[PDB]
Amino acid sequence: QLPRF
Amino acid sequence: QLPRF
Amino acid sequence: AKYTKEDIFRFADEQNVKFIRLQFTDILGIIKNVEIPVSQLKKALDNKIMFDGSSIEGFVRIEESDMYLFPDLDTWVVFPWTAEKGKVARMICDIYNPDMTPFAGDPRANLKRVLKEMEELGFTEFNLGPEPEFFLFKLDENRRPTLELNDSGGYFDLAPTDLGENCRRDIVLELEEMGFEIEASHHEVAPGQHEIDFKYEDAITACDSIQTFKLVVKTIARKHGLHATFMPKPLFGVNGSGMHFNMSLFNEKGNAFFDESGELELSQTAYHFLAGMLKHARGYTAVTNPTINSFKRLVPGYEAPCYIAWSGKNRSPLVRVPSSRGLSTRLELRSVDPSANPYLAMAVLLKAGLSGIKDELTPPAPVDRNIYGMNEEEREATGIYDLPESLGHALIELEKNEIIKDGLGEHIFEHFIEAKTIECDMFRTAVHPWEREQYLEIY
Amino acid sequence: AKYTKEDIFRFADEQNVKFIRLQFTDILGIIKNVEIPVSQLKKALDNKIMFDGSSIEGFVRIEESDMYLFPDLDTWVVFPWTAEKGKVARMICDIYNPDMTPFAGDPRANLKRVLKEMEELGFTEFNLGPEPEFFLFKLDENRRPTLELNDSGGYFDLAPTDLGENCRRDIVLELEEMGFEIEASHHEVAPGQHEIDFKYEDAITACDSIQTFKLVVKTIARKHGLHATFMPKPLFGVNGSGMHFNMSLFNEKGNAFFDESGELELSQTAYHFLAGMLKHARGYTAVTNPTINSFKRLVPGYEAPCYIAWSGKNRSPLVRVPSSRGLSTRLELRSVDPSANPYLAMAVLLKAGLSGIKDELTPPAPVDRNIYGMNEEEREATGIYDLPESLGHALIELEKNEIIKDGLGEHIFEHFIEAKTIECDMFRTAVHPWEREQYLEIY
Ligand SMILES: NC(=O)CC[C@H](N)C(=O)O
Ligand SMILES: NC(=O)CC[C@H](N)C(=O)O
Ligand SMILES: [Mg+2]
Ligand SMILES: [Mg+2]
Ligand SMILES: [Mg+2]
Ligand SMILES: [Mg+2]
Repeated sequence: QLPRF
Repeated sequence: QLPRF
Repeated sequence: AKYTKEDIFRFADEQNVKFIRLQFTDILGIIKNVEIPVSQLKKALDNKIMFDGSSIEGFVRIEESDMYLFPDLDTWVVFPWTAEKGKVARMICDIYNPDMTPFAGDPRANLKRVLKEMEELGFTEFNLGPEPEFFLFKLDENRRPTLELNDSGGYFDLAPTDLGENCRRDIVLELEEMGFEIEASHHEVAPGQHEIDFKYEDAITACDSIQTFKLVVKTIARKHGLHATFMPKPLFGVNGSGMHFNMSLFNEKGNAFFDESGELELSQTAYHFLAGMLKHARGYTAVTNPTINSFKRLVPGYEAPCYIAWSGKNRSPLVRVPSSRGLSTRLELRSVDPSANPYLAMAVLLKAGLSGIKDELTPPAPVDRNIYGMNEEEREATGIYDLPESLGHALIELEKNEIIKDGLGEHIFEHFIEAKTIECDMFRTAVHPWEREQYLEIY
Repeated sequence: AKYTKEDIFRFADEQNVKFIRLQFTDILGIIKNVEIPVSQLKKALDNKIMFDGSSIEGFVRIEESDMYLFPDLDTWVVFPWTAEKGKVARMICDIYNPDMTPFAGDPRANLKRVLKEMEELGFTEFNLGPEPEFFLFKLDENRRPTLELNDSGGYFDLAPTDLGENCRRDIVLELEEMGFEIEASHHEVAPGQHEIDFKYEDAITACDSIQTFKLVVKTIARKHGLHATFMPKPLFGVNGSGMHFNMSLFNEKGNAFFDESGELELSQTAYHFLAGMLKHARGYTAVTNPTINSFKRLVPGYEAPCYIAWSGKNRSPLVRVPSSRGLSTRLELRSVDPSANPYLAMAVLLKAGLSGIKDELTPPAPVDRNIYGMNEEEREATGIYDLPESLGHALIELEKNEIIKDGLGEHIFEHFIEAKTIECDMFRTAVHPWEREQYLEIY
């Protein structure tokens, strides 16, 4: 869902 | 127009 | 139908390939692929390969979903840089649901759906010619990109010259060998910036060629100890990189944009397409410029477009009409950058043009008075409007416009909005060295 | 007609060329080019290649303009330094408007127009022989030019000698191999300064040979770890580099400048040409010396011209009449430097000579009394006048003179004036280390 963050 | 200046 | 299954099997046997990269493009534009041995090739041609479709959603994927990998036979290309331990070939694949239905979240399938709508309205094909520009940087000792350009060239200058190097020359030669239709290749305004032009093909073929061109250019630049980047604005105060799209619409008779008896030798279809493209430009600006850095390119003084206007000859217009006519009649959109997903950009542009044709909108009068001369207030009185200045404003404009949502599809629209909002939030809360250089000592 | 389309196709097939550089010259004199694969060669020979004509305007370009790329078949040259992965060939191209009309802003087209005017007046050809001089500098570890000359030679001295090196010998050998008509080659007065002389050809062919010679010399010097520069005055207190032009005018009978029954064995046409050249010298001095550094060469004591006068034998005259007669009768202008654009210089010189012939002006008496002996006031009483001492004064003289404007054309004149005024303003506001060395400690 949120690997970037 | 002015990439030198 | 250029190739059949038997042709593919014969090619695999005769060129001695042992690896096949079944590749596709996700929402964000990153090229992804599943790698299979040649022994599975038959199964690959039976449309029986399963994979995780959620990867198409990018990093915002949540739940694993099984999907098929319908390949395209006409996209069979054998890579030359494969040594002798078996060669590597690729085929762009379509994504299908387990119920034998094309996936709505696949950009290529969405583009095919939009093309089907266009054919339903009465047209035959949508020819596109892109003009991608890229920067070349020197690598470091640890094979990491640096900020030093490969040459201090100029616009159309004979800067790389002969006697070795000339990465551009080497690249176009290998592209010609691989089976690419290259029209021309020259040096761009910025130092270390080069532009290679393509021949005009169909929408899907043009997008596939764009992706393959990016991959091949990056690989060849890495071969010669260079880093090829398609960032819209890698450096400040220097010209950015653009991917101008020259689009033409065809019918049974011929070019639909050409009319010898019309004003500017342009048909009413061309004017309706212009009106549709200009009306929704604020809408699809987010899709055509999907990165934070993209809007750093859209600044005045670097020939990038900044206002919604069209002209035949002007300093950086949003839409430009080339002087060529006949079968070469086309409309050029200059706001697109190499970072954009070709399939999504083509889908939204085709949807806007089709809506303009259906509504028979009248385009605004062309501007040729150097709109940059006046202030924002002095030109807002007329039909001249500003493009969104940040990715957040462009996202808001996307969320407002409905035709672009219809052209993207619900799945793609939702996932694109989620990813771009995450990107904007990540950029907004970061602390950059600019802020420290401006306030650490003063305050 | 030396070559045809079929000849070009046969050459491309037999020499195995995969790249063609369609090249041209901008206003500033920089050689620019568009690079196309051999597969597009047929289209290139159909005069169907489009490109951005605004690049001809140089850095002062504003709006993109589409223009055709009519190539010249007689200029087909295959480069030898191309390895084995396909050879590279070039053809100088003409620039044409989309309405099938030659571009007025192209220096080559302007020279062709001036030659058409000359043919209308009754003459056949304008033969030119240039005498370019260049400096050779040693490269650094990072392949950057240094201030160290390659040899401490002398005028006509056997300085480079045998046993390796002798870059002048290698350059002339490769030029002969490439198909250049080289008359002689020698060492100039300054250390590291060399001159190579050409055979006398037509105006257009001579200018093309000049551009190709510059390119080839630079490439070959870079091959041997040297930097070849055509700057008019790279160093202070040393002789500068010149590009003396020996011009002759021909008619149906033969040489128009030769008359056995005339004074000095010169025809009345030659005297009218001299009068025209001397009358407008203050006008075209800007075109013949277009750089700031150029006027650093035009200083007394280094054999460069400084006064508007002509002689058969004198210390640095503006115009010199060589002793050779018959078909070799010619007038030599010595104020031209290698930095000048050959096409513009030839156009303005031909316009001045043609105006002198039409007006039948009487030239002033030649001076042979060492005009350098007297002061400025003592020689201003006679017809001796000073050349402009700076690029700004030369620009003012251009803006005053009308015949040179007619010979340049409105487009070229305006863009040249704009670029040169920008250059002058950029140089004027700069702070040089000379100023710091002279005032930082004193004041
Ligand atoms: N000369 C040009 O048109 C270059 C335009 C600029 N490189 C861009 O990205 O838009
Ligand atoms: N010996 C000579 O005539 C050289 C002249 C000088 N090099 C010049 O450029 O004018
Ligand atoms: Mg470009
Ligand atoms: Mg363009
Ligand atoms: Mg000399
Ligand atoms: Mg001489």
